Amino acid sequence: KVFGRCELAAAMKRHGLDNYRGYSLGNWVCAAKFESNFNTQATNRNTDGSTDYGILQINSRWWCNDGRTPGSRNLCNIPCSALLSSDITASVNCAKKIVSDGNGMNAWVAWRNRCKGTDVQAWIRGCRL
Ligand SMILES: [Cl-]
Ligand SMILES: [Cl-]
Ligand code: NA
Ligand SMILES: [Ru+3]
Repeated sequence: KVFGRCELAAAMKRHGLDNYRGYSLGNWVCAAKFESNFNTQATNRNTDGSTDYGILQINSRWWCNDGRTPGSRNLCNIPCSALLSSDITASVNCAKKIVSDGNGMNAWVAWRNRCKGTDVQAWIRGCRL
């Protein structure tokens, strides 16, 4: 599923991301924009042999099991394929754990390089929430 900008903002709020660990909703939306272009089915292979999955490109090195990432952890306790679903629950639940683990949203390098410090509120501007 490719979400609409406002459609995702709403979905994210419904699923509890708005201000989760102090990160306003626009942060989450901007991160999803640059990680996956709002496509739940986005996958990208990392040079280390891990893969990133879904709307927030969650990595199989630490967070989900894909069965082909040597020496890796599955800290969110899910198959990485659950992160590709048109239902964002597993993505959101896992993102809450990731953002809680110490570095905040800096875990998402596109967030750090492309969203952090910007007018992230523009990403939710106009949306019925
Ligand atoms: Cl594995
Ligand atoms: Cl933080
Ligand atoms: Na893994
Ligand atoms: Ru503004």
